This record gives sequence, C-alpha cells and structure tokens, in this order.
Amino acid sequence: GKLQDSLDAGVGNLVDADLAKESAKLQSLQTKQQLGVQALSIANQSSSSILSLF
Amino acid sequence: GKLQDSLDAGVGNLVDADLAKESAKLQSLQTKQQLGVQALSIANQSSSSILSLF
Repeated sequence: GKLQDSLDAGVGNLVDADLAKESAKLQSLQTKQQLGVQALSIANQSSSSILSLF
Repeated sequence: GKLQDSLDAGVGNLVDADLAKESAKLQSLQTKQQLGVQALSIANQSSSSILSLF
C-alpha cells in the first residue's frame, strides 16, 4: 500500500501542473492578447492615410 | 494438585494480558484516532485554496 502511494505521488510529480503560476499567466496572456488585437487594428489602418495626399 | 496449579499459573504468565496498561492505551488511542480524523479532514481541503486565485 505504501509503495502504491509512492508511485502515485511520483506520477503526480511527473505530469501534474502548478495552477498557481497558471493563474497569473492566464491574466497576463489575456492582457497581452487585448494589446495585440489593438496593435493589429492600428496596423490595418496604414493605407487609409494615403487618401489624404490626393 | 499443586503441580497442575503451577502449570495453569505458568500458562497465565505466558498468555494473559495486563489490562491495567490497556485501560490507559485505549483512551490514548481513542484521542489519537480523533486527532488523526481531524488532521486528515484538514488535509482534504488543500485544493479549495486554488479556486480563490481564479
């Protein structure tokens, strides 16, 4: 029984993720995605300024 | 008659338990069991703290 518990703990050490770090990574990536969307939206508009020259 | 009495006394010396110590160990182990149940119940709650971070 003790050996089976040790094997289960070892599997958990191998594959289980640390959700506390993921809680910060998620919010950081959401903010980064919003700024990326806004930057691409600003980038789309570059051609519109040429109309002013004619 | 005396020899049979001595044989019975020797058997009792070999196998009979000393209940005076058992009376103390019983209460000590009941307290130990209560604390073990409470400690395991505390340990079951480790996953609840993760929910607060999301």
